[PDB]
Amino acid sequence: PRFTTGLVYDTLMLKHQCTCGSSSSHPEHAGRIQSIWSRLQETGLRGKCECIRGRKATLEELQTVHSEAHTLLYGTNPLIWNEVHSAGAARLAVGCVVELVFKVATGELKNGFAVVRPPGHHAEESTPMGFCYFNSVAVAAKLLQQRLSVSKILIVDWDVHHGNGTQQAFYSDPSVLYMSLHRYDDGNFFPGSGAPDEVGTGPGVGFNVNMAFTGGLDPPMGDAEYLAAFRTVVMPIASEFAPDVVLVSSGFDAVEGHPTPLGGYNLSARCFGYLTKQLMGLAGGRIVLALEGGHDLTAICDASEACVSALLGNELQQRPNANAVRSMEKVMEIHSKYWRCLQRH
Ligand SMILES: Cc1ncc(-c2ccc([C@H](C(=O)NO)c3ccccc3F)cc2)cn1
Ligand code: NA
Ligand SMILES: [Zn+2]
Ligand SMILES: [Zn+2]
Repeated sequence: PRFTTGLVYDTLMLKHQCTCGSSSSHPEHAGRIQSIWSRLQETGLRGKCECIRGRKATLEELQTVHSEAHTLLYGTNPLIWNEVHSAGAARLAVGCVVELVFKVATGELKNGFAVVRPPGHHAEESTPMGFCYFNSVAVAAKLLQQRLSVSKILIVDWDVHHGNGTQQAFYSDPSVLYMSLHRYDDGNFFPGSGAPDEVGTGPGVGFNVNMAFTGGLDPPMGDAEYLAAFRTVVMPIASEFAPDVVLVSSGFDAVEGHPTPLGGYNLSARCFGYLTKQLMGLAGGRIVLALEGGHDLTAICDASEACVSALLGNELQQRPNANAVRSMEKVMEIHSKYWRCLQRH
């Protein structure tokens, strides 16, 4: 298989759909991945990528993160939740991510983008929430640990909501660095978790980084604020950690056009191209992006285009607001205790 960008998609993930078939009444809908896929087709980006076949995760693979009971309950269906197809679709999302992750980790592909639903980052050990059932990215990381002896994994979560599930999965593990940029507003946004002072536990202390933006939408966060977060917090810590593989929980709901509580921020789709490019400089370019949140179809299609374009190696000022500066300072202050690059902050 050609050493280029990988894509994974599967039409059976469209069948995690309520029988009413409405986008309106359920914002995590089939049209999210359908629209991204055709956008990558239309722009000729699919033709420059290796499109790999996906599969269902085994119950055993799901049990690297979730309890047996949870994997039986949402991973099998004897006689939104589609009573026929959701169990299969949720398993497909995990297995598609896993397949792409391994091809990149082994050197078979350069990098990749997983066009998957339902999303994963809110799913805890025994609890689904936020339209997530199994944590696809966490399962893929665990499998890298158990089947490829990957010593250091960076998980970057740039979905605008905190990935409570992923934080839980690796909270005591120093070999996985979980790094979330999210709207936090002192605990008063969705889900409500992800404080800057949650740094990990036991051997994992210092290896959970919550880049929690606080101060609400006054003014709302934008390109300059995320670029500054990347320059002052994300990349210094990510570089010092020196990961062997990068996984990105890539929600696009920070993009302009997501009203609160689905978003509230003013990132441009282009900015995600620039963030992707910055993460590609780590881990010998071994990076996989998996779709998490993001609702508005033009926003997520634009941001996907810019990420996949950046992954292929193509190409395409302002001070950060006082709320953002205060937020970054709170994080740097906490993490000065654990990271040499922030010792003097
Ligand atoms: C009161 C209240 N406020 C917010 C939510 C909520 C927001 C986002 C997601 C989710 C997400 O983005 N998680 O990061 C999502 C949405 C749409 C499409 C896809 C999604 F993943 C799930 C739940 C629930 N309840
Ligand atoms: Na960790
Ligand atoms: Zn319905
Ligand atoms: Zn989200």
